[PDB]
Amino acid sequence: DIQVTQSPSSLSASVGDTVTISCRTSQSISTWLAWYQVKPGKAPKLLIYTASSLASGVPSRFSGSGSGTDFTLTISSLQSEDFATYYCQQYISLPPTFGLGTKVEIKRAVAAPSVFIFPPSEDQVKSGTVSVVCLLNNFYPREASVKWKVDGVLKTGNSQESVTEQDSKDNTYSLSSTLTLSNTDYQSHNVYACEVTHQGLSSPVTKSFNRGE
Amino acid sequence: QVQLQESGPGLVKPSETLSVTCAVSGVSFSSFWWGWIRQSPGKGLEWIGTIYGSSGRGEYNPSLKSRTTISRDTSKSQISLELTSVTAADTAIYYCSRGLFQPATLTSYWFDVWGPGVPVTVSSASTKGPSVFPLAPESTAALGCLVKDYFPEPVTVSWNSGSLTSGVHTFPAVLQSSGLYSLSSVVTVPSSSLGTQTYVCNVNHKPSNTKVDKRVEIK
Repeated sequence: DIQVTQSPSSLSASVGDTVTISCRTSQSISTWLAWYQVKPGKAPKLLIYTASSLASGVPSRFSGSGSGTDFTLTISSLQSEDFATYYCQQYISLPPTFGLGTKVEIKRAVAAPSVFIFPPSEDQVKSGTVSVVCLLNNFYPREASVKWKVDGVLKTGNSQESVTEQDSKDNTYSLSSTLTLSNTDYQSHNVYACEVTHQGLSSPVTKSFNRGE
Repeated sequence: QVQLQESGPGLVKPSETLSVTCAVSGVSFSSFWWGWIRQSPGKGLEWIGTIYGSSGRGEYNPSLKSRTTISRDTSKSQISLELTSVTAADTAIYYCSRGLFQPATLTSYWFDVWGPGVPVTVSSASTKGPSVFPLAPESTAALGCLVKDYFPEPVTVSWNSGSLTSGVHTFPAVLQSSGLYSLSSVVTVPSSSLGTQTYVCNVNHKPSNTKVDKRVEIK
């Protein structure tokens, strides 16, 4: 199949900005490229086809260009309804194939996360499986590093992250990191900490607890 | 003018057949080409195939052709997709679309109208209600509830029977290696209100008909 590559994976913009996103194909597709807009849980919408032709009903602030292997979508004077994920798609040959998308998000001032750590409850310990949860609350931008340290040593594996969409009120993100351990494993160490690095923090911030304290 | 609406089973067991349907309205069914596209969680969009309303002949993605049947129900102006021998990897949102093509030799398809999509989960997990555990510990404090080991999605979480809404974040559910889902809901509150005010998370899992109310306090 033809490989279709979009960049960047995400970008932040403000209403009134001009934004451009790019599409690159693994072989020439002439001018057979389409662009789509997708909002969460909604029907995708065709924006552009034949690389530069506007679809019916689509605002003229959308435009497309390019040929061969390099293409761009441009949004002049971005409006609030334009924050969404954008996909490009080739259709010179079968099967038509899509890029992995570019998310256009709302720019705002940098905000450091408020960090919280939660020890497992006694009722969780009795179940034989425990989750240690680290919360990063109301931060921007999205990029953040969360490290688990157990008795001072980096713990890898056994953790999973979950992130909110941008908050409707303040455009920030929140994130959870959950470390899942057998109780046998949990009881074998004393100090649990999550260490957070983020653009809004000159130094990483660590929250910790001592098991059973 | 064209309106597309998908419908489907919601949950399919592995090795069974996934079946979804699309009602086409507003335009002539026989005059256009209709097909299916899906998007798996974390993956990109994948075209499945597209058939002509008039003849039922069409083209299929080589990756999926061996498991795929796309057919028409003309009495209802519907197209259907049958996907056989499914596995967990077939979990996806399934979209109905109109496929267009143009003289270039012809182009392949671009898609000028899409349905809203129908989510389908493929899993051998049985229905199970969640265990709920309190998350408990500066001006502000965070409190929360861990809702874990449930199936299927979704669970709803409220705080203080809906009387606490500001500062609440409920995270997306994650699928564990066990086949069960887990999520947390958290809220930020004044440090000074702790100990003199009670915080309760109300969890509802309608597929299992379970409601849990968990008091979250400092141990």
